[PDB]
Amino acid sequence: MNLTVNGKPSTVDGAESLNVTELLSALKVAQAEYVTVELNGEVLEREAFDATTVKDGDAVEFLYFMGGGKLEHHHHHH
Repeated sequence: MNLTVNGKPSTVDGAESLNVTELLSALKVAQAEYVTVELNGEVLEREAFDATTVKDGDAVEFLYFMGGGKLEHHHHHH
């Protein structure tokens, strides 16, 4: 189904109806409880991801905000 992601006229091969939650998993966000995204401009609330089902011919805007300038620890152990 066709989805304009952040101005990108792209399409996810097939995909039989996906809600905003499934769009978050499709694009794969790590902070599922802190993710901030909108669709066609309208921003989703912490609990609006599930109920809002998305379909062909829509626009999901996925923000990559925040990050960090120092995360060096590395899970190395012998």
